[PDB]
Amino acid sequence: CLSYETEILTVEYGLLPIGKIVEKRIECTVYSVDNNGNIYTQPVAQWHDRGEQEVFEYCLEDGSLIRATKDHKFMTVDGQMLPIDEIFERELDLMRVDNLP
Amino acid sequence: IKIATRKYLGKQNVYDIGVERDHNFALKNGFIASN
Repeated sequence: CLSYETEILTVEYGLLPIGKIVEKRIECTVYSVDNNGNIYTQPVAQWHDRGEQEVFEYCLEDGSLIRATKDHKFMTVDGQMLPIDEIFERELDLMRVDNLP
Repeated sequence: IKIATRKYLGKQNVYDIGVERDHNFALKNGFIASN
């Protein structure tokens, strides 16, 4: 689970805070990555207000911050989906697309 | 890209969105978040 302000890239609107997306049930199209690393687009098919949970702030090398729950999986450079806390503990590298749109 | 540090924030409102194909999506800088 991700904090309110974490921004998601939408085709129609650009970057939106997931909190706003969820709490307004915003229908929008987002970008996903392939089994083989191809980028494509698809619609959001579900919306979850999870309520309150324990959140950590993970500061990245580039100044980016991710505020999430420990278990929240992110894509590694090797293409695996691993909980961000384990990525942090194991000093693993996050995949970063750079060429989304 | 590496995660430099980690700090606790306490409880706060959190969220998830759903996607039907490859259950992931992109965030601001090109990070790929699950769900």
